[PDB]
Amino acid sequence: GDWSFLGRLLENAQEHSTVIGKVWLTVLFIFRILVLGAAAEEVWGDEQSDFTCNTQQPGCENVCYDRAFPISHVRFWVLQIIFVSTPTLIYLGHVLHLVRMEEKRKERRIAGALLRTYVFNIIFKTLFEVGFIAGQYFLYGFQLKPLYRCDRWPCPNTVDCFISRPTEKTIFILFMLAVACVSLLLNVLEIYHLGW
Amino acid sequence: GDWSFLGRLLENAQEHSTVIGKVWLTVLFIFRILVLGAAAEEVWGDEQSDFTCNTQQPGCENVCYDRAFPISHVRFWVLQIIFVSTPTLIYLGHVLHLVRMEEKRKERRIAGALLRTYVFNIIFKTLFEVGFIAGQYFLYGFQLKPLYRCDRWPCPNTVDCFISRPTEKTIFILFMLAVACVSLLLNVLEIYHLGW
Repeated sequence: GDWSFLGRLLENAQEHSTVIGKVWLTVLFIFRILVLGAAAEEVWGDEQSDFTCNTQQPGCENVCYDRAFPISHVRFWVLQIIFVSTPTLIYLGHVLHLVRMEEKRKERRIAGALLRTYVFNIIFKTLFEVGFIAGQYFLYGFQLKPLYRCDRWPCPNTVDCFISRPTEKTIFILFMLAVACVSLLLNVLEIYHLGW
Repeated sequence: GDWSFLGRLLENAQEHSTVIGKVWLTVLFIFRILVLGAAAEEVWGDEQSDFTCNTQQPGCENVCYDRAFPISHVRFWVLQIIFVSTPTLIYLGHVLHLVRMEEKRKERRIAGALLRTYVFNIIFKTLFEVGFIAGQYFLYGFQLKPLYRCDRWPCPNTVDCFISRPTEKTIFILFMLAVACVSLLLNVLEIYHLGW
């Protein structure tokens, strides 16, 4: 995963952002992207190769892994990172557009319409963070148990399947939840600093 | 299985038995002992070696075979043959005892006490045949289905196990049932010929 281009754009957003916004971006880079690439990806590397079911039925392990893990937590976190970054890019684009328009007018910061877009950016960021949190909760909860009981065809009756690294995965699930909640708190602080 | 000694004693009983009794003994020799040794034993030879369960659990196939087949049909039929033969041996022993006593008295057939023992022999034969029939019914029924579902520990949850030769085994189950019922009819005819 090469996050270079998103990083380069979000550092530009850092130049035009509030101090709390700069903190939020630093959290995104260090506590989400960096952890994901240095720690979590490895943890989940053997998610299917080390997933085992007590059965001689061909195809059962495939369908049972798929049912247990419709989307890997790491993929979900990648999507979450991209969506919570997107409004920042929208605001930065409006910034660059107004700067280029100003340069043109000359040939021939946060107030006004730019402040309205900034605050909308903070709102959409908040809603997307909340949505991904709640989706993670309703899909997986905040804990991975070692045992998964599977009755999906072709599996005969109910089969016992065993997860790879349930405890380490639970640790990182809770870590990423905490980081997301810190991000929400930062957004709320941005909207209370702007309000005040 | 060497039935030589039982055969030699039951042929003696044939010498002292009624014509219907001789038919009964012939049925025992030809349609039970001979079939058991020439056909059924082979059918059941691979009862456990060819019994298969869809599982990776060590020990599950053992416990599941044991639960499905607490006693093999062939062992049950051996026991049945021996018990339905036993009263015949009792009657023959009473016969030989009275003959030896007569020889002694000389030194120094079916009436009297010998007829009472004969009729008791026919009664116990009938009750034992009925008992083994009903036991077979309550234990296995009169049909072996290919699939046996097993939840006995250590088997995880419910496991699918497959029987060896279910249809051939069902054929021989029904054959042996029919032979037993013919034997019962013969006993009833003995008691109606004696009554008349």
